[PDB]
Amino acid sequence: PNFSGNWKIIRSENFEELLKVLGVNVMLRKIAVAAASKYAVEIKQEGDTFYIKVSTTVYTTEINFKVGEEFEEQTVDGRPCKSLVKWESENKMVCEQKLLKGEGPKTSWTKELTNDGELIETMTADDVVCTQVFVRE
Ligand SMILES: *C/C=C(C)/C=C/C=C(C)/C=C/C1=C(C)CCCC1(C)C
Repeated sequence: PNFSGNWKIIRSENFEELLKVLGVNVMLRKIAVAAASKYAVEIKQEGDTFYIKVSTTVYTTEINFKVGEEFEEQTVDGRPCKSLVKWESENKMVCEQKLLKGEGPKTSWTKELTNDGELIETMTADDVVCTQVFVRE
């Protein structure tokens, strides 16, 4: 596969329900759903090394990892975590997270390249799954 590209969001489902699981109050959940409508992902893949830049209108973050080696990022609601990415198949990776301090719901994410040229990202908290679909810019 090659995940590299500038990806633009075309669909986003269940994001508000994910944030509710994470304890975000109602008004901020709605504002965040609106922000996710400008969600853009820039990926550069070199083998199993990934450089990913995730951004909205006012915020941008970089996530750099190599498949199979632990790294530190943050969960969706912003708590620091230790993460480990593995392949599930040729075109799908899955990341398990574990909080660096304290307790909280079990979180994870996936990225998948479909045969139709889409990028599907999922984010999970407990048993609520958010699905976001992107196309190349
Ligand atoms: C492989 C993809 C990864 C690691 C993406 C992570 C994305 C996020 C933590 C996104 C968070 C967002 C918010 C909390 C509010 C604004 C909209 C998002 C989706 C960018």
